[PDB]
Amino acid sequence: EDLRLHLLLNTSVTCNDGSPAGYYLKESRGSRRWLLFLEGGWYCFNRENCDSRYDTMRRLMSSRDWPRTRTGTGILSSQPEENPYWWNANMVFIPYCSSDVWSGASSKSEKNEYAFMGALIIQEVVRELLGRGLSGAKVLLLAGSSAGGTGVLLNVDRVAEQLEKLGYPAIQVRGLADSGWFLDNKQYRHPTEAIRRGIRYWNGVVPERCRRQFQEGEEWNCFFGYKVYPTLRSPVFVVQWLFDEAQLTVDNVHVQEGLRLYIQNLGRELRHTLKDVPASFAPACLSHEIIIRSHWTDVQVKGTSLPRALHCWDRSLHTPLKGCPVHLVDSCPWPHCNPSCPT
Ligand SMILES: O=c1[nH]nc2ccc(Sc3ccc(Cl)c(Cl)c3)nn12
Repeated sequence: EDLRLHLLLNTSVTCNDGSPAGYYLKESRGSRRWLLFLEGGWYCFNRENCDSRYDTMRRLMSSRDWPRTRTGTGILSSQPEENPYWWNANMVFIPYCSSDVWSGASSKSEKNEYAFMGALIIQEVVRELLGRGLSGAKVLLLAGSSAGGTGVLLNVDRVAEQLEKLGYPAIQVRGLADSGWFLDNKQYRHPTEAIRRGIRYWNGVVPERCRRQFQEGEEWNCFFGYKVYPTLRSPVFVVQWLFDEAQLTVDNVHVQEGLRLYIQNLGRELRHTLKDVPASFAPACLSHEIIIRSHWTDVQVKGTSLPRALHCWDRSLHTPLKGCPVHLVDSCPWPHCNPSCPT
């Protein structure tokens, strides 16, 4: 239980119910690497939907019951055996308590039952960390899984801009988006409406260049990785299972020819969206498993693990590298055609 909770000193930056947001921190003095990880957990998009989430998913909406510590696992582990990539980094876990895919900038008020402050939570965590050693960082890697992976795409450039404006131009801000790269595709049997409604409910914010492309009312487009990614300036590494379980759930896939063709086309479409993403890791697996898994080291694409690919990405950011690839997308067309897929 090695990351310690800090509730935000600015108590106006709040979780959904007005309780303070916060972050869990394990410092590694001497390391100039900082990993800020955004937790996932879907979202809620209206009063009634959020009320239900408050009853049975309250930790995603409130800090009142948070534990004082959390153990870092996977990419947040400090043990080299568990985390070959960044075991010596300063570790930050930012709990998801805003239910807004990290996009919100609205307070609880006379007219708002809930606060949706995800974008402000990230900014305030960054600001408070600067006084705790982040001012000396060389790399700030903003990582996240699921809704937190989409949150990386929505926020990485805003963090880069925030640090520049605060006077820290030497800190290199980068993103790692895990399991947050979705397709606005046709369902197999019959989400974009929910995001469209959520955005209005949350006063949700999207990256400026993407906003300017899609214009008013169409900001939901920027929640889809393949549309927002090309607009981003910060280096972003994309991790995405080709057959992500949450993608299949929203596609209402739970094998006959029609479903076989559907699943094969989904993998082909996902692979196509990653062709021009030079730092990516996309195994041909059906999984919801994420990079804070203790066994995240086990999967390989073309013989290269994700910790290796991330290390090669670090080297690339110091012309492709001999034996150290960064673009790793499976080409085989069916779940678990990669033998290293999670069981
Ligand atoms: O936290 C988890 N686990 N699985 C999922 C799936 C989607 C989401 S939020 C989201 C993100 C992007 C898009 Cl384009 C849309 Cl429509 C919704 N969060 N999430």
